[PDB]
Amino acid sequence: EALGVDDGRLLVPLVLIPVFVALLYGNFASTQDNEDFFDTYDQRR
Amino acid sequence: FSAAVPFLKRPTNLDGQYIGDVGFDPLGFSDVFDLRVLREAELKHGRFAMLATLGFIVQELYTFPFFPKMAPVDAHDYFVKQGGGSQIIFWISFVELFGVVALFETLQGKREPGDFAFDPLGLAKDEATLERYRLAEVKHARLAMIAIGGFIHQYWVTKQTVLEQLGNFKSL
Amino acid sequence: MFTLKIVVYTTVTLFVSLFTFGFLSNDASRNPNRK
Amino acid sequence: KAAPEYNGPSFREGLEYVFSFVWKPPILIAWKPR
Amino acid sequence: DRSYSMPFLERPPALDGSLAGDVGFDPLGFSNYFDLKWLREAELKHGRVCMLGCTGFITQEKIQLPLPGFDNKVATEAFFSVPAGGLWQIFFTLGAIEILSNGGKLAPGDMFADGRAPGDLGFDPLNLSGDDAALRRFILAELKHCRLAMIGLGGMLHQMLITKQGPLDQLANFQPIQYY
Ligand code: CLA
Ligand code: KC2
Ligand SMILES: CC1=C(C#C/C(C)=C/C=C/C(C)=C/C=C/C=C(C)/C=C/C=C(\C)C#CC2=C(C)C[C@@H](O)CC2(C)C)C(C)(C)C[C@H](O)C1
Ligand SMILES: CC1=C(C#C/C(C)=C/C=C/C(C)=C/C=C/C=C(C)/C=C/C=C(\C)C#CC2=C(C)C[C@@H](O)CC2(C)C)C(C)(C)C[C@H](O)C1
Ligand SMILES: CC1=CCCC(C)(C)[C@H]1/C=C/C(C)=C/C=C/C(C)=C/C=C/C=C(C)/C=C/C=C(C)/C=C/C1=C(C)CCCC1(C)C
Repeated sequence: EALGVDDGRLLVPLVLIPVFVALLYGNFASTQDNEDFFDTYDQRR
Repeated sequence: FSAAVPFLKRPTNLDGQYIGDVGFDPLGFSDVFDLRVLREAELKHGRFAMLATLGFIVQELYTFPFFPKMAPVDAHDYFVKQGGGSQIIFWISFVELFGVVALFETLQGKREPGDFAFDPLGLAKDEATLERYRLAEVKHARLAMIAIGGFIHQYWVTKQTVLEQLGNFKSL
Repeated sequence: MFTLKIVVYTTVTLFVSLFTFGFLSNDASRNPNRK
Repeated sequence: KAAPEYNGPSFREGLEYVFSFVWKPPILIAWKPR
Repeated sequence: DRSYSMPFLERPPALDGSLAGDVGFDPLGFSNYFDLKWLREAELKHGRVCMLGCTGFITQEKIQLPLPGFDNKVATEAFFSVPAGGLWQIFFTLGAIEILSNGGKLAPGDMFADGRAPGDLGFDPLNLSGDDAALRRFILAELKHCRLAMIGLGGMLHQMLITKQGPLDQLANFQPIQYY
């Protein structure tokens, strides 16, 4: 009942898909200049 | 001026570069397809046949105990079901992936057709011995491809295995 | 019923993850006044 | 611990090559008409 | 000129003696179209994953932890018996090891961006990679064990799926496929 997950197999999509996308995002994240900006928002992208 | 057939002219691309050449390409298959691909095929068919001929003879005289005794061709059927068939197909297919890579190399001209570089017992001592043997193989492959076809059709009709038929001719 | 549920969960998780990580990809910088 | 530079094709070209293994193998180019 | 492994074919151009475990076997030429450093990291990681896994299939059958549901001898069957949450906790711990080990550079383009000769995630607790000659020969071993394990795990998994028996047990009391 925790996410409507009555069958363990339902947890394979709820984890693998967010991880995989995050993996695509990690490459975007590694390409960014990640030093601190003293600003309202970061214009470096 | 084909040597094998004096009358017909030598087919244009059969010039004796490959051994086993008597100019016999009457229907001109040589011109339409790459000769190199064809030699690969001559030997590859020949190699299966030269082996199969041995097998029909051996399978008749002796069969391993664990397999039921059957006539050589009958077995294509039991083995389709025991599952031995798949194994012999899986492996001969695996060897063949490498064969596709080998062919593409022949087409790029980097491999002599029919050469898998297998001479483990090193029988080929000299470049002449290679030419002698290489011709012998091409002759045996041609004889065997004919004979295996015979062993099978004669059985389809006589319903007798080849050695048995020779013993009891049992003419139609 | 399980297969429809797993397909729906896969689709919803994919789209929600795309939304979440897209708005995490420095969305404020995607304005015409950014230099 | 060898680290070759690999100034070669990109990852997408490699994936396209692996797909061309199954939709365009060099099997039939050996038999080409003249 | 010619691959050592496949004499008929040509040495894959990219492969030279420098990478370890190189007998020239890249017939389909994946090397030409991907980064050897990415490819090696995968040859190693799948093996290291299946050196732990293959040992795992054998150990689980002989000895099982005391906790409930850790009692199924067959590895494939055990995956279902063990509590699902625990399996996810393992997933995540491994997932963290991935990000920390690679330093967050987790993609084909960036993993090797700083140094990181493929497979050097830094685990050499007892320094044994100080001699170079020693390192060059240990590296062949890892690859040769990684390559065997890959083949072994597949065989054990598939043979268990048919037999519903762990590897050592199936060899004992072996029965032909028809019986199962
Ligand atoms: C939070 C979890 C997490 C995260 C973020 C990562 C992060 C990473 N992992 Mg993963 N990993 C994890 C958990 C995680 N790991 C766990 C728990 C395991 C099991 C122990 C693994 C096992 C694993 C392996 C074996 C490999 C990685 C790799 C990687 C790196 C590249 C990721 C990538 O592009 O793959 C994105 C996802 C994909 C590209 C899909 C996978 C590709 C499929 C499965 C290939 C199928 C081949 C096919 C079956 C063969 C053809 C057969 C033929 C007949 C046609 C990255 C650092 C790879 C790496 O370092 O490469 C250099 C690598 O080889 N990881
Ligand atoms: C090596 C990977 C790994 C790490 C790094 C790790 C860290 C922690 C930490 C942080 C320090 C805490 C606080 C914690 C706590 C619990 N872990 Mg543990 N854990 C790991 C692996 C496993 C496995 C494989 C299982 C497991 C379990 C439990 C249960 C029992 C629940 C219950 O009582 O039923 C509790 C409370 C079992 C499970 O969750 O079963 C439902 C079980 O199978 N864990 N775990
Ligand atoms: C390459 C390699 C190696 C190797 C090797 C090998 C394995 C060599 C094997 C060679 C073989 C087996 C050649 C077999 C040829 C069979 C033939 C020509 C059949 C002829 C049948 C005829 C004429 C007939 C017939 C009949 C018909 C049709 C039907 C009947 O009614 C009548 C009749 C009986 C007349 C090794 C390791 C050794 C060493 C090396 O380092 C590399
Ligand atoms: C133990 C643990 C289990 C698990 C474990 C898990 C983690 C299993 C881990 C598994 C994976 C990572 C094993 C990977 C195997 C890949 C091998 C077989 C390779 C084939 C490549 C070769 C043939 C090639 C060749 C190629 C060469 C290189 C170059 C090319 O040009 C040519 C060619 C294509 C021919 C589970 C979870 C089930 C539970 C259990 O209770 C405990
Ligand atoms: C199982 C299932 C239940 C349990 C849990 C689970 C997660 C749900 C899941 C686990 C699953 C995973 C782990 C299952 C997937 C498993 C395993 C790891 C796949 C292994 C494949 C081995 C292949 C077929 C090799 C053939 C080797 C070749 C012929 C050697 C070739 C060689 C080269 C080319 C040339 C030289 C010599 C030769 C010998 C010719």
